[PDB]
Amino acid sequence: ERPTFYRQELNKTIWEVPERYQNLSPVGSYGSVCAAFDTKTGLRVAVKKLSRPFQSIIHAKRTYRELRLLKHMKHENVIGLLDVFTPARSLEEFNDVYLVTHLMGADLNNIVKCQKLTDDHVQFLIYQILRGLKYIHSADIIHRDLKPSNLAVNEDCELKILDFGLAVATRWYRAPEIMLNWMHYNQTVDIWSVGCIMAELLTGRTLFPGTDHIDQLKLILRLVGTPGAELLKKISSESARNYIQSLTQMPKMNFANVFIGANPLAVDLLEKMLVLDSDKRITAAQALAHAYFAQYHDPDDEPVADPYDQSFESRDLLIDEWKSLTYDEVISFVPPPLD
Ligand SMILES: Nc1ccc2c(NC3CC3)nc(-c3ccccc3)nc2c1
Ligand SMILES: O=C1C[C@@H](c2ccc(O)cc2)Oc2cc(O)cc(O)c21
Repeated sequence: ERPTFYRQELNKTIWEVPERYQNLSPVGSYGSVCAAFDTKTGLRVAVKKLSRPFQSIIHAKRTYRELRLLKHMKHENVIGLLDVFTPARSLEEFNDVYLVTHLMGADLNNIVKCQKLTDDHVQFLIYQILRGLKYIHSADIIHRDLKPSNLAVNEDCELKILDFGLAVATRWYRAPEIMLNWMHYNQTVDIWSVGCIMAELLTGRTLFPGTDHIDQLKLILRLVGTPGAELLKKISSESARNYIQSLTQMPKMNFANVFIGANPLAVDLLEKMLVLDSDKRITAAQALAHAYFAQYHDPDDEPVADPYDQSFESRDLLIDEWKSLTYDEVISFVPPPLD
């Protein structure tokens, strides 16, 4: 049943992987990642060894979540699972988890930080992000942590959304309703991140380089304008309401003055993505229909996900229960077909 494993000390940490995976070679660091050759498919792959996956209730739930998410993602613009394995023979000695995914050249950070991109490159890159977001959103998953280092791009300019990238602060791409600590935000927090990402591709500069959460807000409202009465009446917290309307009434900027000389269609999408009011923000699906993607948009080739059960998220279990649920998911893994 079980293939032949082999051991080695790879820098900081030890690895025991099946003989199928050769030429392990460190690439960085939640857990650490190696590059490898997969003799079975001929692919270069990344093997990820989780750091102490079952050391607390938090880790154990996180390990389980991650594994369920990856097993479920089957889509061109979303990282998926090639293989998952443990060197453990039984539940009793189950203590280490390894995940295998496609290896990609660089992240989006690595392309913008060194250059600009032309308008046709942003189109295709953002198009692919919105296409993967459409699929993730359709399973009632929200990403929450979209930023350049979470977008992997190969030398063909093909893009995949990663669940956790390699270690530019997270807050620079966070929606204002999450800065303010709103408990009830929706899927379009992710649209907000995309708007920030696109903006950064188009101009080469972080749109909102806040030093902290207050600075961040200050920088956001300075482009988008302080909230009107229609938004203000939907804010449940007295203090947030006070902070907001305690501030100087900044007017909304014309985006065409901030993004001078960019495609006027790109400026239009951005207007629709960077709305302070979350209820009005364009969705991923709608954004795919926007004129700016005219040369790529195909409604018969932008699929949605199967139903994803996340009832587990509300459960409070013992470390050994999460551990055993995670073992079941390893055991039942069906490899995706070659081709
Ligand atoms: N329908 C909505 C739309 C936007 C909202 C928003 N956005 C903040 C301007 C960024 N913030 C909040 C909120 C409520 C209580 C505490 C902290 C934040 N609610 C919103 C409800
Ligand atoms: O190729 C990958 C896969 C990714 C990853 C591997 C395993 C996993 O479970 C989640 C993500 O690590 C990366 C990190 C990067 O900066 C750039 C990359 O191209 C990659």
